[PDB]
Amino acid sequence: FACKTANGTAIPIGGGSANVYVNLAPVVNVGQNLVVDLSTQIFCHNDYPETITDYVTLQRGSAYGGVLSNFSGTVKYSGSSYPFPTTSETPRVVYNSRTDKPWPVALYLTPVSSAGGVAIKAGSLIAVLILRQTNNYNSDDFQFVWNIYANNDVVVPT
Ligand SMILES: CC(=O)c1cnc(N[C@H]2O[C@H](CO)[C@@H](O)[C@H](O)[C@@H]2O)s1
Repeated sequence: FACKTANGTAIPIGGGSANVYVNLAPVVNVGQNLVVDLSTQIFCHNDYPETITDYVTLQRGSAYGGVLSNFSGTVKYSGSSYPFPTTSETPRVVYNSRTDKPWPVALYLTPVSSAGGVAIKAGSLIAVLILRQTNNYNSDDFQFVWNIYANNDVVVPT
């Protein structure tokens, strides 16, 4: 089991860390969602599906910088909604193919009423998301840590 980003940055068997740089809608009004769709950015696969079934959760999601201070967050994992920053590990999604499959995570970030002006700064860390991978075969329990960075400033109009 291993994963990669849309630009080919890999985290190999056994886990590890990678940075993911995302373009963000540059203007987001109070009452709208800023959507960070990681399912187009992070992909994973099973290396031995003949024998092993892989299980994958979002173990934790943490907010940083302007997302921590200026937004109210929800994460969707395989379509189901949970608070972000997270309060529990999600259910498991099965990976049973060598073909790359999206990691089905998206963040929905809506401005808090006090937000105004530059609410996220270009180049800043906005989230750390931990993918936890286990299987039905041995004791492997690995973390794939995704550090999510903003490519651009985001303004909440005033
Ligand atoms: C041939 C053989 O013994 C093995 C091949 N890969 C192994 N193991 C690797 O791939 C598995 C399937 O994605 C994962 O469950 C393991 O955690 C590990 O990533 S053991």
